[PDB]
Amino acid sequence: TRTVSEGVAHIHASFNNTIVTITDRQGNALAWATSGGQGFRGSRKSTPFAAQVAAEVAGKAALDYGLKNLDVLVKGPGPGRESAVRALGAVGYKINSITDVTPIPHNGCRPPKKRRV
Amino acid sequence: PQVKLKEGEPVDVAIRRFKRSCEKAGVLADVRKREFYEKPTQERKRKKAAAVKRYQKKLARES
Amino acid sequence: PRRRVVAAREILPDPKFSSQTIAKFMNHVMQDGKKSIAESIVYGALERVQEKNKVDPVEFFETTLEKVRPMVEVVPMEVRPSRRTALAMRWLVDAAAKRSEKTMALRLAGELLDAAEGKGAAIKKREDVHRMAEAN
RNA sequence: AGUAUGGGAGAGGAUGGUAGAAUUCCAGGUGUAGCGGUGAAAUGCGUAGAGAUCUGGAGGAAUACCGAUGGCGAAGGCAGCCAUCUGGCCUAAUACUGACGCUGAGGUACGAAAGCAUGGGGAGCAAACAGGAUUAGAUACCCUGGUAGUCCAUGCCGUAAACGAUGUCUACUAGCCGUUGGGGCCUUUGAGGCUUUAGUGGCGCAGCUAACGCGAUAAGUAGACCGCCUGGGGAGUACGGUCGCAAGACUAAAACUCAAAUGAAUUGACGGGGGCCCGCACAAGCGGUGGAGCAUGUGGUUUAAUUCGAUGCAACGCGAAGAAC
RNA sequence: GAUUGGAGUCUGCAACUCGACUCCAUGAAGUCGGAAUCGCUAGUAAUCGCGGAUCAGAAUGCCGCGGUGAAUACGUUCCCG
RNA sequence: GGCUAUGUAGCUCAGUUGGUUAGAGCACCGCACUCAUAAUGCGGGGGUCACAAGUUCAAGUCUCGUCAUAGCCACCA
Ligand SMILES: NCCC[C@H](N)CC(=O)NCCC[C@H](N)CC(=O)NCCC[C@H](N)CC(=O)N[C@@H]1[C@H](O)[C@@H](OC(N)=O)[C@@H](CO)O[C@H]1NC1=N[C@@H]2C(=O)NC[C@@H](O)[C@H]2N1
Repeated sequence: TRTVSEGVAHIHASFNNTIVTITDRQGNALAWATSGGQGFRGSRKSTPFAAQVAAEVAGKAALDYGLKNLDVLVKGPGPGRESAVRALGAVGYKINSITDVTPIPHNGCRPPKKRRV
Repeated sequence: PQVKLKEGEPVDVAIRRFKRSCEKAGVLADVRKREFYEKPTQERKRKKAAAVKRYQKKLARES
Repeated sequence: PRRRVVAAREILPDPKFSSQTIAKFMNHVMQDGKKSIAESIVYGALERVQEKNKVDPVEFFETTLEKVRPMVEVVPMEVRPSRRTALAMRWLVDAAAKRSEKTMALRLAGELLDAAEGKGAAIKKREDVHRMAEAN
């Protein structure tokens, strides 16, 4: 119902899953899709293809809200960031900027123990 | 990063300028380092090995 | 072959039309060394299409094979020119068998005639291939 | 050996304040089916609305980049920034005292982490513990949680592969290349080049060593003083004693038993160590087997006997190129 | 073209257990085969027939012979040695 | 007595008001993978969907009754 022209794309990429959230500016969410939603259960969540599918779904859903140019922010390591941002452009959006915003501590809290596998 | 994109820049080329920006920044290296806690003994050993390797590289490139 | 690169085999043109495309199509049709039966089938099909429409068999066969020829295969990948002709002949062979004419030569002539105007089962197979291809 | 005066570098120590990033929790806005986790899963969280995203609060702990084979400290150790109190070191030239030195049994001070006592604090992490996995079993490694503890104040404990496995002090013995803090000299406008000194590194002549290796930061050549060793186990154990709230620490045997236990280096073998290449090994193709009926061999079962061998690849149309007698 | 009923030939002292072949009758499963797995780089694979050793008789096995006669190899990631 | 809710393989949960044209997970047995094993992958077997009738072109799936069970309530010969 509400019409916005400019938007923000948030990509939450990890070694386990990829979450794509489309917001307007000021951070109010409009649409979201994840690799878990489009099948790809379990270990299949982390492949770049699943991230691409989720990004395509989220972009198509946001197109109903009807915005044409968006700014993407990538937060996190792992596969699917590049595939997801490519899929957003391939849907027909104009990307205005692309930057990394993963949080980095200035030596804050202690991380968990190292895995002995 | 803040990779702003020109009128004639394609989407793929913009993303490519992006991974170069982020690879130059090296944030993913910090993310890799942060995920598990490393003991001070292991950190000291790693830095000692790095210093030895750097000096060997300097000697090799000088002669 | 790891190190060695092997040259592609060169086959002789067919004795009748001196066409390596016809020779290779005959080789695809032939089973267990019955080149005589393969020749009978292929030459009967060409004679049938020639009497149906007064057009040079070589030109008709090459035009139809170009029409059926795929630029991509089937999960999309890319193919080389040789694979294009190989897959075109491969798909053209089966539909004639599933047709219902009394002889294989008549069946294959009918299949070629139907694929030339686009209402062929091989054409449908190519359509499946490319409507699969746009998936990626 | 020490004192006065000028100058310099430093995560040296103690007290207080303060800044930014991030994690967790709380409230709210958008919004809707998943999130999280693994080799794969599951336990767990979520339609009384999670995860994601934005704004605002609470609290604790630690200080990204700089960062360095760098620096400081007797050792243990010390890293955001600012102020206060405070120790040592380096460097120049004069002046001053005139052997005032070195080492050090007993003694005494400090002394990582864990642990203990009293009172606080508690974000994250995490012994014990609970559950889910894996496994023949799993008490573990993996996963989801989680208490002591890790933090502060005041005390105790006195041990570490507390290591350079190398006690402190002094003098002498080729050279070459780095780096940190200073002094001097020379070019000539500003940045370079020579030296000298105190640290910190890489090679290396002589010498030394069983060898590996050390080699002006000696494991070389000599001197002063202290500590320690005398085959492997029993054993840093027992009894006695000192200290400690306790855990325990320190001092420290014998009976008995074996003919070895060790260090360095050499050849081979092995590795669920690495690198390199080839092969119808995989890819690309064509045709088969596993399904049916029958032939033949084997296992098993049965039998009076179903004669004996061959058993992963490398046994199974194999010895047998031919059992009605 | 399995199985079964009936009738025969030959080898052999002797075809019940337990031979091969011929004729009449009968006419089973089977309509292309799951997970998986095998061979083959050219006169090869595939397909068609012919011969021999053993041997009185008893090959779909073994060892040979010729006829017709293909498809595909971009490459070394992956699997095996 | 009144109101409700259930009864599906060797063991369990679906399938729930029409054309249900009963499946899913563990038990097995056989096969495959392995140097040997698992897990896993494949195949086969293992119920006849509480019973009895009614409508209907469609009934485990709906309507009537008869069982077994569970929950709450009511019972002054
Ligand atoms: N005046 C007061 C000054 C005080 C200050 N301390 C200065 C000083 O006095 N120094 C004296 C030098 C003695 C040195 N500590 C002995 C030594 O160096 N090795 C011990 C002898 C073992 C053996 N015979 C040789 C050996 O195995 N070597 C290895 C080897 O080359 C290489 O290992 C591998 N896998 O290839 C390398 C990479 O790690 O490690 C070396 N090993 C090590 N390198 C380290 C190092 O130098 N130190 C600390 C420790 O970590 C050392 N171990």
